[PDB]
Amino acid sequence: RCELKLIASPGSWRLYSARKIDERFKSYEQKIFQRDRYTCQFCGFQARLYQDIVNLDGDYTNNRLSNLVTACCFCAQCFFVESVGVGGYGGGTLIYLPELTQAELNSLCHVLFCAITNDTGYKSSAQNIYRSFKFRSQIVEEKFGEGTSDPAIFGQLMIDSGVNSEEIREKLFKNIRLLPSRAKFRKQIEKWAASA
Amino acid sequence: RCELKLIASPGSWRLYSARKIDERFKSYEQKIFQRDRYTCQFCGFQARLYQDIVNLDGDYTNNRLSNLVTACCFCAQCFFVESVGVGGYGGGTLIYLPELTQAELNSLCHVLFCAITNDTGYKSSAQNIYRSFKFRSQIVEEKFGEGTSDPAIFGQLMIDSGVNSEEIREKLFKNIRLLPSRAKFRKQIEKWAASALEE
Ligand SMILES: [Zn+2]
Ligand SMILES: [Zn+2]
Repeated sequence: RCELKLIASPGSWRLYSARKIDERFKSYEQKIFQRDRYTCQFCGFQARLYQDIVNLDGDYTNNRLSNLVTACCFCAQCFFVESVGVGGYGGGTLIYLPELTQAELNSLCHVLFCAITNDTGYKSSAQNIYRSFKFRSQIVEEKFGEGTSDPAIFGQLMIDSGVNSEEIREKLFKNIRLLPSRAKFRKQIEKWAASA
Repeated sequence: RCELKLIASPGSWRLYSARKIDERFKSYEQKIFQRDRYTCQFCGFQARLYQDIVNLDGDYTNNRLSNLVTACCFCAQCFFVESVGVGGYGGGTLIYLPELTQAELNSLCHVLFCAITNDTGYKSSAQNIYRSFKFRSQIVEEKFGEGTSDPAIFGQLMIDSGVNSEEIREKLFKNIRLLPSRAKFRKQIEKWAASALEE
């Protein structure tokens, strides 16, 4: 699969949003789901519903097929951390978890949530993990500032303190992951349980 | 819940095993299961099959019901690290995990093996994450000598060194977790993944 990184681009979500509503694109997006078999190119989540498309280069003015790839809503919100929670888009909380990368985290969240709605006895051991990962939101606060566990604030943090190198910006924010909220995605989860 | 902690007791397994094969224990063995609702008191795993009963305080000359708690076999083998692999009991490999407790790693392994047994489209994700933890085994051997990722060797080594107290225990076991091997538990894993369907 491809690579995942927390990105806080300034005015890029405007283009990602304006493109998704632009009906010239609603024919391109039907191609992009099929060329990738409706599978997220980051964690592998495969579902016929509620899939998004993100640019790998970050520039949403270029639209060549080699750039647009499929991504679930858990991974799509990683390209716009500054907007996760703005006007209803996305939902989650930043946590400190070195043991898992971002892709392994999201693909694990799909298994947990699916094993929570489809209560199979494993709903117990699943909630005792999701809340356990949600507990790391305090550690992110004792390391960057009050309320910086909210992705809307942290997005403006890494935007204010401008760091251009994808190397220092990496070592600084190392071991910080975006844990997608179970509540803000209740509709996608339950509809994925049926469509199976 | 309670507090899960890796323990290298001197010979409590020879007592823990000798009790499990006793008829006087099997009588009220059901009461502890009925009390804790067939749920592990360390990682919250619920199942009506292949559950263990351990003593909290590590002493097996005390058997009051207020001490015997229900523990899944993942957490149960953490009270006998020196026996993991001895006599065919349990299985696993010690790894150096930074910020993740044992009770969280155990409950995490349940979810991964349920995605390996019932390959509903998450087997690659479940295997790749499990192999990410089975790699931290070398970090342990780089801090205690060769072959110390094996819990039967690492366990007996620290028994041969005089580790008797409790606060020394927490120091030498700090940020060390016992990752149960999926191969050594396939029988109980499939039994769980099958009897854990919807309705
Ligand atoms: Zn994804
Ligand atoms: Zn347990």
